[PDB]
Amino acid sequence: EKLNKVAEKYEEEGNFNLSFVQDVLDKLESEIAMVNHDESAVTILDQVTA
Amino acid sequence: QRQIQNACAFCSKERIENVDLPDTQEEIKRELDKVSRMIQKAEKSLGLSQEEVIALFEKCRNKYKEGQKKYMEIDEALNRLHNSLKARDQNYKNAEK
Amino acid sequence: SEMHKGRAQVTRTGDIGVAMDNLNAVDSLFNKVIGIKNNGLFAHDARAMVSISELAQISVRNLKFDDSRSMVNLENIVNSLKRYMLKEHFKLNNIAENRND
Repeated sequence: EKLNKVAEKYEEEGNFNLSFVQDVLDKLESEIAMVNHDESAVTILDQVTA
Repeated sequence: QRQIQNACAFCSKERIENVDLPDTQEEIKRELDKVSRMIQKAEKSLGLSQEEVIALFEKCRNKYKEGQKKYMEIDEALNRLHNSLKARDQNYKNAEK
Repeated sequence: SEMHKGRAQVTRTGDIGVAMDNLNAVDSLFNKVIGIKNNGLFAHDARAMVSISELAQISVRNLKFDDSRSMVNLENIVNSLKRYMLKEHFKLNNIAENRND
């Protein structure tokens, strides 16, 4: 009702085929080396920032 | 036949038929676009002429080789010195008592 | 005496394997000493280890930062500025250091 609704509205405005989807799935993170999607690193960085 | 000629000029048919990839054109074009974007980002990050890159591929690799060799040497030297100092402290305590 | 006479060759050739063999011989000698007390060689061991450590830590910085390009940093500048050895070794000790690698 909200998230997928706004997403489908954006799709009706700007159409994205399966090409863009299958392209930006693991390559936008590979640009920044996609280091094992580290979330524990984020938690320890948050605790060190605190 | 011209496509065959320029293909075998780029890469032999035996070296290109051994790989196992899909034959559909859409995924091939998408992979080509992806690798072109990747090489463009790599060039914007850091890049020089082809001859300079080829020369650096050996220069910096030899630099890292000698650096890691000296690193391993100083590491094993430090470890031997540390255990020798521990044994020396033990012998000093024994001689003291 | 061997270490004092070979430190120059170690610095020139840049091969620390001489210091590694010296450390191995020192460890072997200490192993043969294990069992009997001997406090006379401890000072010589300390001098040898401090000389080896300072020589390594100075040759690492004085080494070429690149494989081909010899980076002339401030360390090389102060070395070339303090290269005069007219009296401290040529007249005080009457020894002439070699000039060939």
